Amino acid sequence: EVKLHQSGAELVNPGASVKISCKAPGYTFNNYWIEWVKQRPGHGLEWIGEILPGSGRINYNEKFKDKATFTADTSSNTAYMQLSSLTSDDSAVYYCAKKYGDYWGQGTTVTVSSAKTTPPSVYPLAPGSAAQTNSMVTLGCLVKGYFPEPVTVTWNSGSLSSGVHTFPAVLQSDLYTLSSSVTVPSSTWPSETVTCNVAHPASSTKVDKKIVPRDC
Amino acid sequence: DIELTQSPSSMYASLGERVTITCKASQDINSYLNWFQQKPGKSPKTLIYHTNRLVDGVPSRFSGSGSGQDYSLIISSLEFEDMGIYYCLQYDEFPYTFGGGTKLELKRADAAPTVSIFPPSSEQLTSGGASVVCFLNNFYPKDINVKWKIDGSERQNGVLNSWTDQDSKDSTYSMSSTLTLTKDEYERHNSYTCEATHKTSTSPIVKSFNRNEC
Ligand SMILES: Oc1ccc2ccc3c4ccccc4cc4ccc1c2c43
Repeated sequence: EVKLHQSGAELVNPGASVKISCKAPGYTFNNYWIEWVKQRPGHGLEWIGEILPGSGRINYNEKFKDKATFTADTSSNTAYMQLSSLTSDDSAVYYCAKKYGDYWGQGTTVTVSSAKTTPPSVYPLAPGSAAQTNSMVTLGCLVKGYFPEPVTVTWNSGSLSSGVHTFPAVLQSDLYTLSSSVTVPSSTWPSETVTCNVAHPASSTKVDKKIVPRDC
Repeated sequence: DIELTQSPSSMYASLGERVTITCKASQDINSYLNWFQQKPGKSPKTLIYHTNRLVDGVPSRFSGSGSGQDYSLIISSLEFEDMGIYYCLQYDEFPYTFGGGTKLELKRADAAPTVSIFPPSSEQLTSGGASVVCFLNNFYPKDINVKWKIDGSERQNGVLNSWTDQDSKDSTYSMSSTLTLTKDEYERHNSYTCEATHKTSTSPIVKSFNRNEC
C-alpha cells in the first residue's frame, strides 16, 4: 500500500509555519529524489518541488518558492517540508513520494485556522420503537461539534468492520459533524452488543458509547 | 507551465470493458508522462512512468501510449479494484504538472437505498439540541434526493448531507442526512419524515417516526 511514513495531522494558526516529515527507510536515501505534492479537496494534485538528499540539489515550483522550504537529514532517512505564512489556501493534504516506482507516503493533513480545538459529543443512534423486523438492523453513532479533524470511529474496538459506513465530516461554522452506521443481523442485536469508539487525538479524548435499544 | 487536459473528466464502464483515458499537453513533452491512480481517502499510486513502462506489480491489463502532446492510458479488461481517479503528470519541464484527473466509476445493477431514520438521542436533548438522522445506504446510481418533512411540511435549513464515494465491495453509494433543530423546536412537533427519491422508483421511499413514542 504506502511505503514512506509521514508526520501526523496539524492545526496551525494563519501566519505561522509547520514542518512535515517524510521517512524513507532503506540504505539508498541519497540515490532518490523526494517529490512533494499538494492536494486540496475537490482540486486535483499539484506539484510543489523535489529534493535529492545529500546533494545540495533542490527544485521548487515557482508558485511555492517562498512558501515551501525543503531539507533532508541523511542519518535518519527523513525529508522535511516547512510551509510558512500559512493562509487557508494552504489547508490541504500533502504527500511525499520517491521519484521511482510506487513509493508514496500516507499524507499529512494541514488545517490553517485559529478556531478553537473542541472535543466531540458522541450520540447513539438506535432504532425507534416503530421497530422494523427485516433480518438486518442498522445502528449508528453521531459525532458532533468537534474541531479539528480527524476523529477515527470504530465499532467494538475494530472487531465489527462489515456493514460499516463512516461518512465524511461536514464543517458548519467552525465545527465538524460526522456520522457512522453499522448494519448487523437482527437476531444478534441487542443480545450481542454494539459499541462505537471515537478517538479525537487533538483534544486527547476517546469516547465509547454502547448502542442501547430505546426504553420509554 | 505546461497545461495538461484530461478527457473525459469522468467515466462509467462495466466489469470487463475496455477503457481509455487521454491526457493532452499544451506543448510537446517528449514522452515524459506518468500515470497515477488515487482511490477515495487513500494516497496516490504510481502505475506507469515514461509513457508506457509499468511499475512493478501493476497488473498487465494496464498499458500506456502516446507521443508529442497526446497520451493515453488503457485498461484492457476493467476490474472492480480499478475504480478511482487517474492523474497524468509531465516531467519534461519544471514545474512538473498534473492533469485535472479522470474519475472512473464502475457500473452495476440498479439498487434502491435502505433508508433508516433515527430520532435524537435523549443524551443530545439534555444539551438542548436535536438532530434527526437518516441513512440512505447501498444504492446505485449515485444520484439521489433527500427531503425532510416536519408535520407534513418540507424543511430545508438545519440539514447537512454527506455522501460516500463508490464502495470497494459492492460498488454502491451511501448517504447521511442530519436535520438539526433546537430541543425547543423539536418538542413542538410530532411527525418527522425523510423521503428519498431515487432513479429506481418514481415513488419516494418514506421513513418516519412520531415523537410521542420511544
Ligand atoms: O521517471 C520516473 C519514474 C518513476 C516515478 C515515480 C513517481 C514520480 C513522481 C511522483 C510524485 C510527483 C512527481 C513525480 C515525478 C516523477 C518523474 C519521473 C518518474 C517518477 C515520478
